[PDB]
Amino acid sequence: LSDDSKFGFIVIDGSGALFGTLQGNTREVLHKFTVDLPKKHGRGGQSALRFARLRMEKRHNYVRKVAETAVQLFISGDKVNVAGLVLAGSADFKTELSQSDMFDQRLQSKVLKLVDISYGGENGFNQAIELSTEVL
Repeated sequence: LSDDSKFGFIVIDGSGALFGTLQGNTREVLHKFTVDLPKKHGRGGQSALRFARLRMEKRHNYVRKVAETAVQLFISGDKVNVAGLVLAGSADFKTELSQSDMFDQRLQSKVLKLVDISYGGENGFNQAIELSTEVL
């Protein structure tokens, strides 16, 4: 509406993640990515198809890394780039993303909303904002 301030939006997925933002009734993109999970890529004792399934323990390191990415994305020097935070992910990941031990101490204090995504990033990402455009 008026006097709007920027709010983060976090789309988190295991084999790639999109980090967006919500400002007023408009939407912005900060970064988009694809990240390669475990070391073996079908060249080893571990089966290639099964390898990605095997990782899920590794998802946690990946999530922290994603969380580590959010701080650089949402914090600078001593700056904060968000007026508040919105978390979005599959299988209720965001809900899981809170968890202060992995997530940042600083973001956790910016915890505003958690929503699912229709799918991955962009389209889910656009929908979540429309659905939560007026609460921000």
